[PDB]
Amino acid sequence: LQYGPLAYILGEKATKKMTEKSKLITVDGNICSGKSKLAKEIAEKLGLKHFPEAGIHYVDSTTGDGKPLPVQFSGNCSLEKFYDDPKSNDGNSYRLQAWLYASRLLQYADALEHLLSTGQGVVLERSIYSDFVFLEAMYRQGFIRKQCVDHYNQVKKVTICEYLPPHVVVYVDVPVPEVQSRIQKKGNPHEMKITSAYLQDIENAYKGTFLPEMSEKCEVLQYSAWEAQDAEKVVEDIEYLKYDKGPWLDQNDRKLHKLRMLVQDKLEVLNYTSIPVFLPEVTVGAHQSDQVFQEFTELPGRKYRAGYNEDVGDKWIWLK
Amino acid sequence: MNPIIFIIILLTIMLGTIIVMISSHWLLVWIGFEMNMLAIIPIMMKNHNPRATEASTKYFLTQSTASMLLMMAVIINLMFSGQWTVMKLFNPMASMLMTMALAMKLGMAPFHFWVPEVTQGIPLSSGLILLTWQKLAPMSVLYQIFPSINLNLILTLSVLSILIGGWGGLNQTQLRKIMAYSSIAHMGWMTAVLPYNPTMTLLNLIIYIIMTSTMFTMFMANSTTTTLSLSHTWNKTPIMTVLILATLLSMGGLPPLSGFMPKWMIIQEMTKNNSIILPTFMAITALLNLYFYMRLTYSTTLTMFPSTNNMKMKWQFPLMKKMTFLPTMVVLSTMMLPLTPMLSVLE
Amino acid sequence: MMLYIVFILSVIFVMGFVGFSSKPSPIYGGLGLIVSGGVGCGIVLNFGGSFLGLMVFLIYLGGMMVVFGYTTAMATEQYPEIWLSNKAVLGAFVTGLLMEFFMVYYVLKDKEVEVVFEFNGLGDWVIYDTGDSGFFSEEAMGIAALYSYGTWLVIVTGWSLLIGVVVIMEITRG
Amino acid sequence: LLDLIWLEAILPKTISLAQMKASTLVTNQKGLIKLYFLSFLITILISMILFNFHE
Amino acid sequence: YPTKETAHWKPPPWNDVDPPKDTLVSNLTLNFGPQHPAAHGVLRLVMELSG
Amino acid sequence: RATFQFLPDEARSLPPPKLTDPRLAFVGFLGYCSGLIDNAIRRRPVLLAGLHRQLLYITSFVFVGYYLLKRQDYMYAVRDHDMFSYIKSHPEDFPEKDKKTYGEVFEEFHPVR
Amino acid sequence: PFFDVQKRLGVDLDRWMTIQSAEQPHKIPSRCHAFEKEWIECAHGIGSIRAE
Amino acid sequence: KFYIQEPPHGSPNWLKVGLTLGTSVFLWIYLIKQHNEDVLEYKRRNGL
Amino acid sequence: MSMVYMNIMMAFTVSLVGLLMYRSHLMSSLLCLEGMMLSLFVMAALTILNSHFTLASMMPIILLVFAACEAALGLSLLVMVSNTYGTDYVQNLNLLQC
Amino acid sequence: AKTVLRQYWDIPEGTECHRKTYATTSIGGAAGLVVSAYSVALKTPTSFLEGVARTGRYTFTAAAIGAIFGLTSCISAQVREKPDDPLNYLIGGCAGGLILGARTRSYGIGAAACAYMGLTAALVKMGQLEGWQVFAEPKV
Ligand SMILES: CCCCCCCCCCCCCCCCCC(=O)OC[C@H](COP(=O)(O)OCCN)OC(=O)CCCCCCCCCCCCCCCCC
Ligand SMILES: CCCCCCCCCCCCCCCCCC(=O)OC[C@H](COP(=O)(O)OCCN)OC(=O)CCCCCCCCCCCCCCCCC
Ligand SMILES: CCCCCCCCCCCCCCCCCC(=O)OC[C@H](COP(=O)(O)OCCN)OC(=O)CCCCCCCCCCCCCCCCC
Ligand SMILES: CCCCCCCCCCCCO[C@@H]1O[C@H](CO)[C@@H](O[C@H]2O[C@H](CO)[C@@H](O)[C@H](O)[C@H]2O)[C@H](O)[C@H]1O
Ligand SMILES: CCCCCCCCCCCCO[C@@H]1O[C@H](CO)[C@@H](O[C@H]2O[C@H](CO)[C@@H](O)[C@H](O)[C@H]2O)[C@H](O)[C@H]1O
Ligand SMILES: CCCCCCCCCCCCO[C@@H]1O[C@H](CO)[C@@H](O[C@H]2O[C@H](CO)[C@@H](O)[C@H](O)[C@H]2O)[C@H](O)[C@H]1O
Ligand SMILES: CCCCCCCCCCCCO[C@@H]1O[C@H](CO)[C@@H](O[C@H]2O[C@H](CO)[C@@H](O)[C@H](O)[C@H]2O)[C@H](O)[C@H]1O
Ligand SMILES: CCCCCCCCCCCCO[C@@H]1O[C@H](CO)[C@@H](O[C@H]2O[C@H](CO)[C@@H](O)[C@H](O)[C@H]2O)[C@H](O)[C@H]1O
Ligand SMILES: Nc1nc2c(ncn2[C@@H]2O[C@H](COP(=O)(O)OP(=O)(O)OP(=O)(O)O)[C@@H](O)[C@H]2O)c(=O)[nH]1
Ligand SMILES: N=C(N)NC(=N)NCCc1ccc(I)c(Cl)c1
Ligand SMILES: [Mg+2]
Repeated sequence: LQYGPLAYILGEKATKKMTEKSKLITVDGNICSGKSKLAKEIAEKLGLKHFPEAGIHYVDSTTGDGKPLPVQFSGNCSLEKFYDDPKSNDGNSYRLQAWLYASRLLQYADALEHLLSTGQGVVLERSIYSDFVFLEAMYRQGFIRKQCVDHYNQVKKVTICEYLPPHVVVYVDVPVPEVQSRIQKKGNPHEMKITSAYLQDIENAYKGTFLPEMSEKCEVLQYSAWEAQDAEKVVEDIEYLKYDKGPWLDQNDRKLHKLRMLVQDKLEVLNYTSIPVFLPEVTVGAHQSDQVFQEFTELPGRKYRAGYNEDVGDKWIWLK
Repeated sequence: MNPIIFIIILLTIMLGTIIVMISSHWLLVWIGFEMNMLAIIPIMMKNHNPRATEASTKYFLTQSTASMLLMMAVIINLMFSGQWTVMKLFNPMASMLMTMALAMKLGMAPFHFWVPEVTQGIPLSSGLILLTWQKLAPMSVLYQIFPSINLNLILTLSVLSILIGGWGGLNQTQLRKIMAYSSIAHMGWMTAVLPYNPTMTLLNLIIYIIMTSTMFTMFMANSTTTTLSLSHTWNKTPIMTVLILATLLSMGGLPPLSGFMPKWMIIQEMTKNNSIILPTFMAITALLNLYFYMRLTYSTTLTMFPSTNNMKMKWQFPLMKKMTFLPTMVVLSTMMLPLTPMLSVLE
Repeated sequence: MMLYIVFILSVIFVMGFVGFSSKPSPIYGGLGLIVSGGVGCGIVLNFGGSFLGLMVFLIYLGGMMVVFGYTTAMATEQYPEIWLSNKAVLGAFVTGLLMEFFMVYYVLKDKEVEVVFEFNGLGDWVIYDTGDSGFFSEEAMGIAALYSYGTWLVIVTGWSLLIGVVVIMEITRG
Repeated sequence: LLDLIWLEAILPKTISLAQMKASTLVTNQKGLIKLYFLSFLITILISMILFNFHE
Repeated sequence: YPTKETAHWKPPPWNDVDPPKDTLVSNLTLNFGPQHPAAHGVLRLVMELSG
Repeated sequence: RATFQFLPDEARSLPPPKLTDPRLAFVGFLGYCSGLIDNAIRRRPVLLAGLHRQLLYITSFVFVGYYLLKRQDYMYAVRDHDMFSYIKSHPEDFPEKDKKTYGEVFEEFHPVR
Repeated sequence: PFFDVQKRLGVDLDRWMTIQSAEQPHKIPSRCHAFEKEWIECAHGIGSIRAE
Repeated sequence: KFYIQEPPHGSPNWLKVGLTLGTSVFLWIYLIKQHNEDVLEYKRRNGL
Repeated sequence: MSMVYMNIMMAFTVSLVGLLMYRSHLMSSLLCLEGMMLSLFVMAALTILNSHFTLASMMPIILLVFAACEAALGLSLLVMVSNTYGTDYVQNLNLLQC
Repeated sequence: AKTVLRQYWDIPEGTECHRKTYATTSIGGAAGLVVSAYSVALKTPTSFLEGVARTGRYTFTAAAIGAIFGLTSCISAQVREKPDDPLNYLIGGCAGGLILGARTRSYGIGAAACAYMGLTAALVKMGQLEGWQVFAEPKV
């Protein structure tokens, strides 16, 4: 039985599967702050599912055969191109930021669906709740217009209101000069072009907005660079959290059922990420969209609904 | 709302309507309307926002006022006949009050102001019930009292409804308000033919409900409530744009589609009674409905509007909405004309 | 004069309606509705409906007490309006009283009146039944039959009242 | 004079202009409960006083 | 069709939700004492009440 | 005739619609179109996918349609039966006229010049 | 009634209270019982157009 | 290609497939049997 | 008709005009709805009692039952209007003009 | 309206023109008052005076259209000595449409009104002559 009101009535209620270990943990920080490694260790020690940070091709990893699609099917938005030319005339900077917010929104729904349906917690690397720091940094450097910021806020207001914040927010506080050294040692040519003012804006937004906001509704663990190295000590911190605040205490089977019906319906999750607001950065002409849409349907296993593609070995189609 | 509570409330909406349709006693008819009104308000408030609160408040005030007028008519009828049987009324003042009360419940002009606002303020699923199922009870009552209805009053309400419904839809960009003004116009055709052949009223009602359900279901499938959000449908589900086009053409009454059948039969019954001016006026005025149906087809199916980059992320997921009965409804909405003589089943 | 008791009560009945229809503060509108409920009970009692008259008074007294509580919470202002404090309220009040006074004055002058529709004015007693001597209250017998004849009425009213509780809980749970 | 002006003006352009004006009159409302119900009272009154729909 | 009477109209919210008013449901302020049986005659307990 | 009855018993004195009725075939074709639209909106191979589902669309349309046509035919029989019985009962309202030939009836000639 | 399920099913949901000359508790007659009985029997079966 | 997630409709729902074909066969048999009844009854009432 | 009916029919009309001519408080208008039900109860009760329509004696009781359901429903919506805006004024309920 | 309408059609064409203008002016004034009542109720005037100004402006405009029509159509019938001709209502109808353009200050509304008021009035006389029914009584 696919989840629905009938499954709820017969007994599929969230409070049955949810224990004291059913938590949503988000790991945040600046670029090259060690989030990824810390997030992977926390997930493994606490026995939760790990979600690698949602990038450009996150959605491809969840549909089809899970492999990245050509870049025309992500809008041609490029993170490398954002570093080379943050002020591109083709609106790549915001188009990339709008694409990334939608990818995070989708990942958050997937994380919530996993948590509500199995009771196993999850670990994320940044989320819809902290994605705005990049937008604020982009705007203060002049990489995007105030209108792009307005569009981002319109989409956020009508999307982030539907979900619950993470139980635990883990922040790794690495100062900007150290990050600049870390980015420098990493080696990839494009990321070396990040300016310190850009990284300071990410930090200023993280501490000036995200953390004060999250504190009122989540458990926040703020670690320095050295404390963060030993994931065992972070796990010990999480294990003795009281969990005395936030909107999760007010949740009941009735409310989590309504939430589950949303996060399992991805087209409903993404509904407002394509609101008809015509910014040049994100507006696609009808001739371009038509061509790309045709090519997408000609990919292996994408013409039909999953399980009805004979080109990739689906059988019993005449009975399915 | 708990899923079991939602089902019980929906069954109470239907039970109230069914009570009206099986009752031989005016008191039970009035009870049925009250029970129906009681159970629909929580469906309007189900999303709990200031617009739904305003919508439900405006609906309750209008429906509760109409029920008072209805009960007044029943009591006057009791004084002048000493009985409660659901049938022709025995006092012309009782007939005026009951007719005005039923017109209020139907949202016919000039009692129409609530329909565009209430429909806009509630979800698509709730608007579907409001504009289809909720017409059954008031119509079933008119079907029984029409011998005592004042001919000038009912035809005045019908004409004003066709004009105001047609004119009102011209200025709308919101889909729910477009459906609301369409409903006002279609109500006019239903009650225009009522004094002449009530069977044609039922055919128009049945065909209208099918087409209206088809449109609301297609809007729900894509979660579209504005003209512009519906203009992205070509870049997601091309098949749906074609079904929308066919239904909209059908609702406009164009041959050889089903929606032409009620207009065809209503003109026939009116001309048989030497009513020539009125059916000609109604058909020409209905061209306003076709105009703003056609605008939707232009922005939905017959052109390709600009899209957004984030839409590409939608290509990778299938439609998950139930879309119950939609394949059957759209076929019935468009392909029924060769079976028109089947209307005798409604006699 | 006592023979016109039903007419006199009906005049006060209308006066109470003008009281709350002119819409002063709902505190005073509630008072107008309570007066009309009492005299309305008096009117129905004088036609042989003791149970109906007392029941409608009992029901509206409970209703207006709940309205009083909601008024102090949700429908109050710094200066609640009496009938004399607002020009619109006063105009409606006087207009209603004058219309009532004129209908009464003329119907009692001609022992009849024509206010849209023809009303006799001989005293409401003329239409009463002349010959009864049963050992029971006919109104009581009709009301009691709710439980033997009105099974269907019991079901739909019982269900409606249960759904009412369910519905108000939904409506008021934001 | 004829094809691009007067034959347009006297039929399609005039007819469509009237429909637009009528639409704005119908739909330009304040959304105020007080005004809509005040219009109900007027309709009931003229329905009786002028048209005798109650007779 | 724009008109002077509709010039101030805006398209409704995308998700039908209007922002909540910052209207203040102000609390009732009560002087509980000093002259009060429970204030021991000299306590001016200024209380903000909701109901 | 019978109150709230779909097919009154008197309707069995009429022949049933043939299963090869052209109207029934059209109704079945509508069921087929419904099946194809069902596949199309769910992005399944339109012709091939779910033949059992397509079969039930055709069968259910034909099943309901057979009873509608049976009731449609019955109601037109009742209309004819009522109309002729009324003509028998009121001969004076439906007199049989004396028919005149065109050699006797004067019709004006309107030249097309 | 629009749908006469009462007649088909043979269940009396509300037509016991439609007329004042139907059976009453303890056979209490209405004041106009005879007049209602006379009018009801005159008009029975012939339809409103003739009965009017 | 090979899906990263097992499709909901990856394999037939045989409980459904059986019910769907069973209903079609039942309705067709009912319809044919009903039609034969009507033809036989119609001739009997009409002395044919 | 008898003179009582003049005043009861007058009372219903007064309450009906009261309902159709809103002021500001939504509670003032909900009171007019309860008044309309009161006049119907009295007018129904008089006709039924006068004619000795024995079984109809329960009809006014049933009318009050659904009068209360209407009143309870009206107050529930008033609570939600009050919470949203801080007053039960009807001029605040104008969002759905656009 | 039923009584004021009968008065007009009960006094023959060209006979008692002054009486005719009374009836049509009475109809036009009633129509203007109805328009004012709905207008004032649905678009509240800024002040009581402004509501009275709007009413008197609509009611006079509507009465003027009714007056010019009922007079001109009667004068045409009298002068032409043809009381049964629809053309008289066309001339009367167009004149009313012209007055509407005058009270509105807009030759375009004057021209369009003259055409459609004139044709509508002409259609009314034809229907009266031939017995056309607008709200036809049910017969079959
Ligand atoms: C039988 C007697 C009764 C007679 C009444 C009339 C009968 C017909 C009733 C019609 C009812 C609606 C059913 C029509 C089925 C439409 C089939 C169709 O649209 O083709 C499918 C295709 C969907 O595209 P897709 O799923 O993505 O496949 C890849 C191609 N892009 O579609 C598309 O890709 C189209 C996308 C571009 C939009 C083109 C729009 C112009 C073509 C419209 C043709 C259909 C018009 C139907 C209206 C009635 C016509 C008389
Ligand atoms: C003997 C039959 C004669 C035909 C009579 C047609 C009468 C109108 C019937 C309307 C219903 C049409 C069926 C519903 C549409 C389903 C087809 C579709 O939506 O897409 C086309 C689809 C192929 O595309 P695909 O989605 O990739 O599926 C692969 C399957 N091989 O599927 C296909 O491969 C082809 C399926 C047929 C395509 C139908 C195209 C729509 C035609 C609409 C025009 C209006 C009909 C003509 C008007 C006069 C009506 C007689
Ligand atoms: C007026 C003249 C013209 C005549 C018009 C007549 C209109 C009324 C006729 C009925 C129209 C509806 C016919 C629907 C046919 C498609 C049903 C189907 O294929 O379902 C397949 C499967 C469910 O089948 P299942 O319910 O398990 O069968 C056992 C039943 N006890 O599961 C599925 O995957 C189906 C999903 C698609 C269905 C759309 C949603 C509707 C749900 C239908 C549920 C089953 C309907 C069974 C139909 C039997 C009716 C006799
Ligand atoms: C706070 C506001 C209160 C408002 C109350 C409104 C009351 C309404 C007015 C009721 C007055 C009715 O007035 C009533 O009329 C009848 C007229 O025959 C009188 O009845 C009369 O009967 C015969 C007539 O030949 C006379 O001999 C006798 O003197 C006289 O009583 C009553 O004596 C009188 O009381
Ligand atoms: C003669 C017998 C039958 C005649 C029936 C004619 C009815 C009208 C049919 C056409 C309806 C078109 O309705 C509308 O018309 C106007 C012009 O006319 C078009 O509008 C176009 O011209 C107008 C004015 O000339 C411009 O202000 C506008 O910028 C331009 O887009 C609209 O794009 C079209 O939507
Ligand atoms: C004999 C009967 C004929 C029946 C014909 C059927 C009538 C169909 C009526 C369609 C009405 C809508 O048509 C409407 O016309 C006006 C023409 O001013 C167009 O409006 C256009 O011109 C006006 C001014 O010229 C501009 O203010 C406007 O910006 C422009 O869009 C509208 O875009 C169109 O929506
Ligand atoms: C046989 C009887 C014939 C009866 C004829 C009846 C004719 C119909 C009259 C309807 C009422 C008048 O209708 C109304 O006229 C006035 C003209 O002042 C118009 O009003 C408009 O024009 C002028 C100046 O512009 C002003 O009134 C006002 O500023 C403006 O809104 C309204 O837009 C219109 O709604
Ligand atoms: C923009 C266009 C809008 C639609 C326009 C529709 C035009 C319709 C024209 C009116 C139809 C006929 O209108 C009506 O006909 C009937 C006859 O049957 C006349 O009926 C009259 O006949 C007799 C004598 O003949 C009179 O003494 C009597 O007063 C009246 O009954 C009406 O006086 C006339 O008003
Ligand atoms: N414009 C933009 N770039 C982003 C966003 N999230 C990540 N990035 C970029 O993606 C790259 C990887 O980000 P990081 O995870 O923080 O860097 P890292 O090397 O992986 O170091 P770790 O924190 O340990 O994971 C960086 O270049 C970021 O600038 C975003 O929301 N907007
Ligand atoms: N015109 C009406 N209001 N009544 C009506 N339908 N008269 C026509 C009579 C009729 C028509 C079809 C059938 I089948 C049957 Cl049995 C009887
Ligand atoms: Mg990383």
